[PDB]
Amino acid sequence: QRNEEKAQREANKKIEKQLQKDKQVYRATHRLLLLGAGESGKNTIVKQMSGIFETKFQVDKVNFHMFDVGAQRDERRKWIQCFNDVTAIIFVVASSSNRLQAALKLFDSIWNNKWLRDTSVILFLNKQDLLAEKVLAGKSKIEDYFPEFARYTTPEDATPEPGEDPRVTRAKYFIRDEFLRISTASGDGRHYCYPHFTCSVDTENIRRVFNDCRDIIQRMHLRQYELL
Amino acid sequence: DCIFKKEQAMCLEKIQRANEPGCPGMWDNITCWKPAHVGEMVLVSCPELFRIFNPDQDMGVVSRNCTEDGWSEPFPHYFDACGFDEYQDYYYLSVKALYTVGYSTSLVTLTTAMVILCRFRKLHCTRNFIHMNLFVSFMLRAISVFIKDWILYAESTVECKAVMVFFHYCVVSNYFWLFIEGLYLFTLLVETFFPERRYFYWYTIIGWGTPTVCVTVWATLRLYFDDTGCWDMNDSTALWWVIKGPVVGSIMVNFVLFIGIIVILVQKLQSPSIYLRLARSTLLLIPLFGIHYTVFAFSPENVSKRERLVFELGLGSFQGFVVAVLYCFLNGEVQAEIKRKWRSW
Amino acid sequence: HSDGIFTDSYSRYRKQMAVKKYLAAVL
Amino acid sequence: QVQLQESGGGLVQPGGSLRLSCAASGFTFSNYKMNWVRQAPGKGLEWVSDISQSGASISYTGSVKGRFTISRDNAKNTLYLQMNSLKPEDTAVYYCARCPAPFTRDCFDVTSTTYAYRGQGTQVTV
Amino acid sequence: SIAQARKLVEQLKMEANIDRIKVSKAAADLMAYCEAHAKEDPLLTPVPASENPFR
Amino acid sequence: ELDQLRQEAEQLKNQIRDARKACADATLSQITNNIDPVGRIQMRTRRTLRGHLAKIYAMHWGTDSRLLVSASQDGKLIIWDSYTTNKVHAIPLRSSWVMTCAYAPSGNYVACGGLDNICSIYNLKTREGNVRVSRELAGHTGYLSCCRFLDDNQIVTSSGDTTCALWDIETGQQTTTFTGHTGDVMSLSLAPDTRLFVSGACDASAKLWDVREGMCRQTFTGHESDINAICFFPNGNAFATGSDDATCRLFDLRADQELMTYSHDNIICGITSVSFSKSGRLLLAGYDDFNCNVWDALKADRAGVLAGHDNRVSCLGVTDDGMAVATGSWDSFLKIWN
Repeated sequence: QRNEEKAQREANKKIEKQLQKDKQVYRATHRLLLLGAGESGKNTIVKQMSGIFETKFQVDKVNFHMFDVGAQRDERRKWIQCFNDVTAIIFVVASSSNRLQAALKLFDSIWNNKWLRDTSVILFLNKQDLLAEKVLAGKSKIEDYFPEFARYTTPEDATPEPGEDPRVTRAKYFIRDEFLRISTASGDGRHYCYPHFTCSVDTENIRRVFNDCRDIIQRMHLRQYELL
Repeated sequence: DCIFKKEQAMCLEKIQRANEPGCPGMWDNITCWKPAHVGEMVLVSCPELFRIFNPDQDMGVVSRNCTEDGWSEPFPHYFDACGFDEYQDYYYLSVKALYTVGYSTSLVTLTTAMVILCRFRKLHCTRNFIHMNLFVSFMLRAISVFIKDWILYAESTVECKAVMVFFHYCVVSNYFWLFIEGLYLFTLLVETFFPERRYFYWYTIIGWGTPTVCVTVWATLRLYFDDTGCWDMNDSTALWWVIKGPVVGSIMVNFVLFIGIIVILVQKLQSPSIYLRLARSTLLLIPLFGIHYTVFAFSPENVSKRERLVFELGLGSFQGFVVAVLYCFLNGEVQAEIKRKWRSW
Repeated sequence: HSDGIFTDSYSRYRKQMAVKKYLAAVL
Repeated sequence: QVQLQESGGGLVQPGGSLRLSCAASGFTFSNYKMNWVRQAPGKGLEWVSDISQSGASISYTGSVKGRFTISRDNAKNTLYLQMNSLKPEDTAVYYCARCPAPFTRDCFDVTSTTYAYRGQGTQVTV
Repeated sequence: SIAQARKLVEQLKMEANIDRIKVSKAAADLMAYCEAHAKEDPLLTPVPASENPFR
Repeated sequence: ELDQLRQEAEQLKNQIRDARKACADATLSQITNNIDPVGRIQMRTRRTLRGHLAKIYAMHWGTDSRLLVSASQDGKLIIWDSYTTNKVHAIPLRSSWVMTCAYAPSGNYVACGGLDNICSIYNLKTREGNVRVSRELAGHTGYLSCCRFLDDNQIVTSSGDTTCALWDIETGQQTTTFTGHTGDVMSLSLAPDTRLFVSGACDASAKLWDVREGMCRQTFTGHESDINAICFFPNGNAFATGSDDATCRLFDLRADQELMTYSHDNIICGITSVSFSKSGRLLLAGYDDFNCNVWDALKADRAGVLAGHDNRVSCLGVTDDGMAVATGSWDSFLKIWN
């Protein structure tokens, strides 16, 4: 009957208006997946800025939405597919540790996933001060865990901070190169990795993720136009 | 018979009624004269029909003498000396055929590309909408050019003035949409965050309405001040500049935006092969933004008009075809969709 | 723009040719 | 169902050589990447090596690079592991894990506990 | 653990306790059920556009 | 000792395999070799639904075969009218990561859940006229993967903590828990009599559960990879499963063994959804390669392809009366075929 159709049309119009407002709100925010291990120290990063935890932070009046994994199991095979539309994956790894090989394998699995092929990864090599003091101590080596470290030299394009001995610079750049070796093996233009040497108490992490998200969006726009 | 010969007849009656002899006010197919004394020099100016030969310089030095029963003929060449020049068709015809061929090819290819884009629901985004608007602008330009050629040359009425206004509107709209392409891409690259603020609505308004204002102002100015012929000549420099100014402004602003986009692109490329990629990207960007218009944009029309027209028409009428083949048929997403649909069939 | 320049030039050329033919016929 | 059974292992003096074989049943062995996972006593699971579907790409962990070699023959549906110089810290339990999905390069959750497609494992001591 | 193995063997015993019918009988029953509802399947047999709500 | 129990379990599994082999002489394709094929099925899209923003994971038909429900990653739950394609309700969600939804048989309730490990129950017959959450079930550990209503007071849920649970809506407590799976339980289906229900986990095993006693009756192991979708045959004595090895398999409760597999060489992608028709002759299975396939259940021969989806198909459902089949996908579009 006509009145029933009129009522359904009115309800549809109201729902469509509300959905338009929700679309305008949704398109503004960027979703980020914070991934890491227990030793990675991502909890300190969250504190600086249930089953799943979310945090809302704004950088230059831009809304970001970061989703910590929360209280899930250690099997990420199935639930990792839900995050194929996020802007970037903030991969946090402790660089003072064999946890490093496990992190490398996890990064390789993420990078080669079919559903995650388009998604980009932001890499945080955390625990830099701990790694520095461990290397200065010299009790624990990296050559024993990684035999390739003996035949590795600091890249000529490296830009170490002043007052830093080459011993820790070479080690941290070796770890960064180990991650970039997996990063550049595949994903030729589909997605990119952005390594950053972040300390646990660094206040610039928000700026780093802001700039990396800007770069990711710019590269996606260029790729859509076939300019890149 | 035509109308320009009636102007002599228009002054025929006026002088024949005024004449009724020191010397009779005879009339020829050139001018209308006035009676005077016997042997007295009479100086008149050759009519506006002689002004078409020398628009830049104006003079009316024509003289005759009277006798007891008429006028002598001692200045036969003075009519040629007034306005007639002292001494092109192949060039004009070749250029005309060339841009007709180019516009036809561009129209066909753009129609195919527009059908392909509209038929796929997946290929529906803001970028493709701007591309569709640009394609429609090229189609309108080509149609207006064909109509104007048919009305003016193949066959002054009020209809042909409307054709002229529509033609000018189509051309200015195509130029403004070429500018809008670059403006939108620059906005996307610069203001990546909060990028969608109904910019499509404002861009459509400005692109399809800014030409309306300029063409209406130009038409009103022509109606009040210079309503000569079918409005197909631009003797008045200011009224021509009314149309021409926004076009060159759009060209220069689009060139600036193209430079900015190239700067951002080269910064992306050199992040921690590059020359080849930059050259390829620039070659793809040139037809989209109409960068080739910048070569002759600031040169005066007199300075090398021949090559200017040959280039910007013969090689500028294929711009629609080039942008259609580059951004629709050679597009990766469109090719993937086409092959997927073919496999489904 | 190029289309307007070409239209103006061609129309002026046709007008000049027509006036020249008219003058040749009458003179 | 999927059944992975390991072979070999035992007690060998340091510097000896050991051979590990894994017998696979219940699936097409030529469509899955294969893995070796070691569990040190008192520690968690650790990844050792992996081999592609056809054996083209082979990877090893750093601690055993150039000392352990892995091989597979799809005709007999068997996965191998060769040990050359058993250092004293190699004493652990070894499993021949399988990549969860076929025709893929990502092998998630292989080193995770309670993984479905893992064998009972063999104990090696030095 | 020992408890996990105990639960596994107990569950296996419980599952093995059951009895199974012949597979041919089950296949025949499935075939008969499918053939008894051939006329009642809108997707299997074409439906006139007048009756179809999604015309 | 662990070794003795391992050996005893191995020999018990061997005995079960021997019994299953002894209880099989002819395959399903060997007894239906004489029946006529259904022919090519030229199903085409009749309605298209374009209200969602992000990808679609779940949808459930109403018992009236007219209303519909859908959940998407933008935290939106939308109730459709399939006849007129008019949205009836739009329920915002507290958690935007939802992996399942269910529509109550009485039509008075709708449920959803996901990465928040919480099943939320919504009442559509509220007095205030505004749909609000009525009960939250927060006893699960891992992500909630699927949920199905038994009635307005009992709901069964399967989560990523390798357990299935039976809930009491009024009290909110977990009345009965089902354990035995060694992997993530991806989906479950309810028998027509609502006395038993099967569950497909990530360990390539399907288990038949008894709701009243809470124990596990049978276990079916024929797949090679993790199982994504499962659905009972309309007769109630069979069900079909879909895994990531590009194979759909049909099992039997009475014979306790596999009868038929639905595989093709050109198919190497995973399977996300499986459903039957009213008569059970047609088996519909959504695939990862952006399209669905229709399988003749009695002949294992493909009879139709529904290739109208741009992105991955993740959910599928057939109306109770069988008039139409709806298919959501990751491109935020629902297409109703017929």
